[PDB]
Amino acid sequence: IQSGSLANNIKKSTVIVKN
Amino acid sequence: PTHIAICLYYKLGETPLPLVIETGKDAKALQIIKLAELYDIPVIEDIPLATSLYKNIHKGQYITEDFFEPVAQLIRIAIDL
Repeated sequence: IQSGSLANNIKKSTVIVKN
Repeated sequence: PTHIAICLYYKLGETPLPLVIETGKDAKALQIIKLAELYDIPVIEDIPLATSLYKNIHKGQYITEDFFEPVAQLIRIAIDL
C-alpha cells in the first residue's frame, strides 16, 4: 500500500526516469 | 530490479543539483509510472540512467558528479516538451 506522500512527490517532480 | 522509477526534482535557486525525491522498484515503480501519467509529469525511458541512479542515489539525496551531464540533458528534454 503506497505511502501518503507518494502522490505529492510525483506531482512535485520535474521528470521521472524509468527502465 | 525488473522495474525502476526515479523521481527527480530541480528548482533553480533551491536545488543546487537535481534531487532524487522518490524512487521505486517493481510494484512501486509501476505505480510511480502510472501516477506520473495521471498527473502529467514527464516520464522518460532511459534504462542505463535509471538503473545507475537506482543503484547509486538514494531517495532524498542529490545526484553526484557522474550524473550531472546525463541528468541535465534529461531535464532539458523534459522541459523542452
